[PDB]
Amino acid sequence: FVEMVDNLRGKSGQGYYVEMTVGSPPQTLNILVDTGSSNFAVGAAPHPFLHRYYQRQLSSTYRDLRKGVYVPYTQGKWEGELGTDLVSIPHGPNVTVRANIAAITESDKFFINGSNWEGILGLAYAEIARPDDSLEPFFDSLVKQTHVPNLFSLQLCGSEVLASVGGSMIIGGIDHSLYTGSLWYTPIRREWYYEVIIVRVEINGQDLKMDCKEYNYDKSIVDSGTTNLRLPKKVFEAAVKSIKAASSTEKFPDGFWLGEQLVCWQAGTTPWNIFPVISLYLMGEVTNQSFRITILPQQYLRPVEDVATSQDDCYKFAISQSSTGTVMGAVIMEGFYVVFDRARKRIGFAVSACHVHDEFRTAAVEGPFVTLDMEDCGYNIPQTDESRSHHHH
Ligand SMILES: C[C@]12CCCO[C@@H]1[C@]1(COC(N)=N1)c1cc(-c3cccnc3F)ccc1O2
Ligand code: NI
Repeated sequence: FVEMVDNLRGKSGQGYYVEMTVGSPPQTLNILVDTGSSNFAVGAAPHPFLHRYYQRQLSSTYRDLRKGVYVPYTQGKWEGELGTDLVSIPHGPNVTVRANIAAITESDKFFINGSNWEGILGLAYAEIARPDDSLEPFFDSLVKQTHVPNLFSLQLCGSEVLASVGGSMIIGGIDHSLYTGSLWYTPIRREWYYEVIIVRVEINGQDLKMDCKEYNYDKSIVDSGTTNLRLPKKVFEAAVKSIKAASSTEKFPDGFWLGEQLVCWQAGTTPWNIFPVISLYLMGEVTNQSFRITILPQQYLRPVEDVATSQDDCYKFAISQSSTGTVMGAVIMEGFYVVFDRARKRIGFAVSACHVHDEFRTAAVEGPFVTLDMEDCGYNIPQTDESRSHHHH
């Protein structure tokens, strides 16, 4: 999969994107790679943050579906018109498919100034597609229309402009050059988000000792479309307390722990060793087994270059509170080669050949850990009448 290696780009904290083409003749757009959503949607009208957009009128193969779509979220929305057109990934498989495309005609706090992407590729399942689960997601169409295996894998690699990032999205396979050591699999609990189960959390080798359901309240997901490691309120509080205690030689402002303020050291003198490793134990394929993924401060402290002090190394704390469960975002994924094995309903982790580390510690993937009579760590989201009333024909 040499032709697919190094096909992702982006700016730190602003998402990873892949080049895609839409229409006939092909119109190139940069598309956010998002395992936390399920729509393929592209800017299709002028916007202050867009240099270019999908021009449906220029495409001989465009078909209007005569249906609108409206997608609200916390402090924003995108909306537009549904259609289909021919889509390819220039640095991906040598195939062209007819996919659903949402042509974004209006948005609020969707596009990001300077992110260099013009659309979003939702790689998650139909259950969370808008307007409903009958709108076939891109990857489903790709698999159904081509001989491409039902699997993709992601290797995300972490003064006036933000830092450039790179990575690989390998579609239809696993590239052995992108990882070292063992590849460990956790089950996809349910096909909507890429939902997984965390059975144990340690901070510098010390167990948080919480009821494991707390780790997955109200879900845990693997999400390339979220920058941070996001943790449920109670878990976040325990983690922050433990990390503060380890790094206690340094007294940072409250703003730092909230992700609202940078902390700096003189260039090259960052005391990495005062910050603890964080281990998340994920449910194994075998009932009473787990494996752990371990990340370093190099992953959860994000570099941000400061104009006012360019001779310092400055960092943002990239673990944040969630009210919608654990989110294993770019902070987690940058440690690892992550295999989204849809065919076998499982997610694989191995140490990334590109992860940032030092001479003392490394991001790790280790197992098995067996637990006699393992508890159920999964949370069952209370069923609303809304959800219950839906028929699924
Ligand atoms: C809010 C939605 C539209 C509705 C569905 O969720 C989308 C979301 C939020 O979380 C994920 N997984 N994708 C999303 C993430 C980013 C982003 C921003 C910064 C860095 N990386 C990114 F992916 C930008 C836009 C965006 O749009
Ligand atoms: Ni019915």
